Amino acid sequence: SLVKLANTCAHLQNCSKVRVALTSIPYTKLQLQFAYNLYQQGFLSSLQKGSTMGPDKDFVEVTPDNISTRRLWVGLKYRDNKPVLSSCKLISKPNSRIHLPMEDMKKLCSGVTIRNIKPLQPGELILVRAHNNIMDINEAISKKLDGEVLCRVK
Amino acid sequence: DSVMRKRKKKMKKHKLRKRRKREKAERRKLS
Amino acid sequence: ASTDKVDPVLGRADTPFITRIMAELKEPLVLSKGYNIEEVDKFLAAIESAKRERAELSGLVGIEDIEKLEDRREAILRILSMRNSENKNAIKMAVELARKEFERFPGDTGSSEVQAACMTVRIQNMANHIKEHRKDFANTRNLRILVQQRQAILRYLKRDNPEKYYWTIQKLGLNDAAITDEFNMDRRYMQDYEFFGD
Amino acid sequence: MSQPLLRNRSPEESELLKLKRNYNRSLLNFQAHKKKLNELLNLYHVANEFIVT
Amino acid sequence: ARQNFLGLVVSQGKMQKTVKVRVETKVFNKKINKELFHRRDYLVHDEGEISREGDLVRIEATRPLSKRKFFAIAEIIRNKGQQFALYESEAQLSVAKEEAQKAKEFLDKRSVRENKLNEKTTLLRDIRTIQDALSSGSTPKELLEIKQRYGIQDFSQETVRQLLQLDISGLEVNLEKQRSLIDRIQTRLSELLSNDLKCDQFLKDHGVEDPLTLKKNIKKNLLRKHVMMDMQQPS
Amino acid sequence: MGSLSNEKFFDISLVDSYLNKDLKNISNKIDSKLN
Amino acid sequence: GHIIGKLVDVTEQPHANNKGLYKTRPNSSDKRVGVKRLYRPPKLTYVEDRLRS
RNA sequence: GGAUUAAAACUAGAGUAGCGAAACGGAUUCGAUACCCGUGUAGUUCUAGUAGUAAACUAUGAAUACAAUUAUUUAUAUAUAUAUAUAUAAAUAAUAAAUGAAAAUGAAAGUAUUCCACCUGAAGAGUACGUUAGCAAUAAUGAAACUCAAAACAAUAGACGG
Ligand SMILES: [K+]
Ligand SMILES: [K+]
Ligand SMILES: [K+]
Ligand SMILES: [Mg+2]
Ligand SMILES: [Mg+2]
Ligand SMILES: [Mg+2]
Ligand SMILES: [Mg+2]
Ligand SMILES: [Mg+2]
Ligand SMILES: [Mg+2]
Ligand SMILES: [Mg+2]
Ligand SMILES: [Mg+2]
Ligand SMILES: [Mg+2]
Ligand SMILES: [Mg+2]
Ligand SMILES: [Mg+2]
Ligand SMILES: [Mg+2]
Ligand SMILES: [Mg+2]
Ligand SMILES: [Mg+2]
Repeated sequence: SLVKLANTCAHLQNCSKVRVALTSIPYTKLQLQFAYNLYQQGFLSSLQKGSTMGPDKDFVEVTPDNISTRRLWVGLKYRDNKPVLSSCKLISKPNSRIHLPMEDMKKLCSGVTIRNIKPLQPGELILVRAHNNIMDINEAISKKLDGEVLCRVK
Repeated sequence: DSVMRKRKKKMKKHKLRKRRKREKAERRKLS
Repeated sequence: ASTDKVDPVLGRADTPFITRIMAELKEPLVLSKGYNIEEVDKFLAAIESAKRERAELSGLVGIEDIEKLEDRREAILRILSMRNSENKNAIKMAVELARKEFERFPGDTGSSEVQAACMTVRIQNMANHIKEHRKDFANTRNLRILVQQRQAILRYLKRDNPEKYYWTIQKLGLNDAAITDEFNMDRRYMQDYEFFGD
Repeated sequence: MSQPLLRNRSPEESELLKLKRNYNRSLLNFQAHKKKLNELLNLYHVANEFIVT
Repeated sequence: ARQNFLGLVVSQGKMQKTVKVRVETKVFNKKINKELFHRRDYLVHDEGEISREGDLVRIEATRPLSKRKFFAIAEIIRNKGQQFALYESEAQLSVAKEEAQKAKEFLDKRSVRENKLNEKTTLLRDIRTIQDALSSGSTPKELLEIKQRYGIQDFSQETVRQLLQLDISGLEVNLEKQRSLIDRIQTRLSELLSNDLKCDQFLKDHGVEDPLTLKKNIKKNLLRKHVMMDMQQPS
Repeated sequence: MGSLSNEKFFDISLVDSYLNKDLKNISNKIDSKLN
Repeated sequence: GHIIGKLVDVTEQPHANNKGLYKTRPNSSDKRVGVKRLYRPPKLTYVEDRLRS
């Protein structure tokens, strides 16, 4: 769901403004892939599976009995009195989805505004979804993949 | 809009009502 | 004009399901609050029998005259008579009867067919209220929304299980047109189907 | 990441779940039925004070 | 090749051998920068008049067949429209039979109640004669009649107790058996899992081959399937 | 006390023991013990 | 030493409750996020306080 | 699209104490077609309808996810050394952050998402014409020409206030 992803993007911005060290997001494949990309890129300190009440200390298998109570817990980073994850916005919106070929993704990473999408800025992360997998735009260009431009994180 | 500005619309509405009453009267005599 | 004009609120007149449930509520010895006379007669006889047995174990004011025990039964059956209780109790019994005629299994209360049947009972009761309270617009609005809610649940059923859908609407006295077509229960409907009569 | 997101209930787990859920519904129905009979008994004890003739 | 479209039949039975099919195509709207779906209804030739409203069909371009017909039905991808027609006819017959049976069960119940209202005899009085005749020795013909009103040929203290039995009593025992089974299944599996040695033996005894070489989930399900096959099949 | 109660206004325990052959299977048991 | 942030799953409550019913599904409280409890200063309690009073 | 919709008004049949457009009088006044006083008709009331308009206002469309505190009630639940205590929601008040032209908003007028309605200088104008609906009053829809470089909001310091 792009709506759920929009909710998570706004939630992370709200948490950064108040500078909470730990927060939770919905437990879904897309959310987990989204969070994992942020973790590998250094935007998130930690990524743990858990419940509504907090991160799990020991592995708890997820089943239909507890799926409704599952959450993903992420740790936010702050350095030099500044949040590492300052902004998080969707590019492809629920009511206007944007699919780009690899050629247009290369233009976006080169400073060209494609379909009103402002080009990639220094130190910014743009994520792309292709065949239900989320990857960095630079990685999609390396794999010659065409996909939906989901969001941009800075 | 403020009361001051409302008063301009009030005057226009009053004059339209006054003119329609006047027209009605004429129709009665001319009818 | 040859179209099958089925009242979207009350359905076809003389629907066997609607008529039979109504008749069941008006049977001579129907009781309210979940009691059935057969279970109440055995239970009251058991109390007397049980008391005698308890008086033949630790025992050695005689027994009550049978006429007095018959009057205690008459008081219990008058207090629990459906004909002496609120109309809401009768509707509660109808909802149970309707649910059991449509349920897929014991305990099925959320299937679309069961929901539609339970809504039908309340729609029928609410429509009767409106016919006697034609100026009660607050409850007319409730009726409209309830009728539209029944349409929504049945429309989903048609998508999910078409075979059950056609069976359900036939038993409830409705037709596909009554469900699919937009309905506002407006003033033209009240005059074309003579909701209030004359 | 390699862990599956959801593990479907095994057929046996679904059987035990249905047993518990059926029991829960049956117990509540029984307890309400017995409560009603206990109120019918307490009403019989006082029906000698009620007038029908 | 001939241009083929996919669409939903939205009108049928109004024109002879003609149906209206709704085709939706994907287009880009430059103004709003969004890829939209554009809809159009096509008049389509149905040579066999097989299609029905609601069906999903593929239409293929053909020669001009009329002023406005330039496509024909080429295949029924999904036949939901045809299914609707079949289920409606069956419903009328199926419901009529059920309503007839229910109408006959209602009149029968009414007759039984009416018949009982014609018998002034009451359970309490009848149970007060079977308990006085059984304590006094008198055997008026009423008892023989009572032995027919209820079918109780023998008049003993253990016959009035079986005339006044309430269903609630049976429910109370079925509920205890249900609770026992669940409790036993859980305790059994709980204990088995606590002792890996008794678990490995348990599986082998019930016919598992080398249960030792199994996963926690691949083997706990076997234990659960066995514990529920040793407390529900034997009972 | 339940079934074996002395209250004039008893509970359903007494009626349940009657129909369950308990107030009778205990009366005989007590009497047999007295024997 | 009470643990904060731990949710008892239905799998951990196999036995019936004080009402005689089994728990087969999460309740509404279990489905509300409890992040706030992680950040609220814990109320310190002591058994000795009860004896002192 | 449909339904409901204050007050006034209208169509019939009742009712009519008090109040009270209008009208006729008494005062006040330079004058008083007013403010005050009297007599007081419609109306205000009921029954059956028409009509669908209000500063019909929170001048703030609905829905969902989310974000830092306090206080005060309310509800549910829990506990006991039995009346408090501990929890979880709702409401209200004051706020942090954020937002904003500011006044301020404060769980939205914040961070986001989805859908609908609406706006594009003033005046002309919610007017003219046409159309639709209504017994009617009217209601809805709704322009252009000419003219002008205006027009408007928040806030600031004054001046003034019967
Ligand atoms: K032709
Ligand atoms: K009057
Ligand atoms: K709206
Ligand atoms: Mg304005
Ligand atoms: Mg709905
Ligand atoms: Mg008022
Ligand atoms: Mg009149
Ligand atoms: Mg005058
Ligand atoms: Mg004068
Ligand atoms: Mg006056
Ligand atoms: Mg009206
Ligand atoms: Mg007006
Ligand atoms: Mg208006
Ligand atoms: Mg108001
Ligand atoms: Mg709603
Ligand atoms: Mg107008
Ligand atoms: Mg100002």
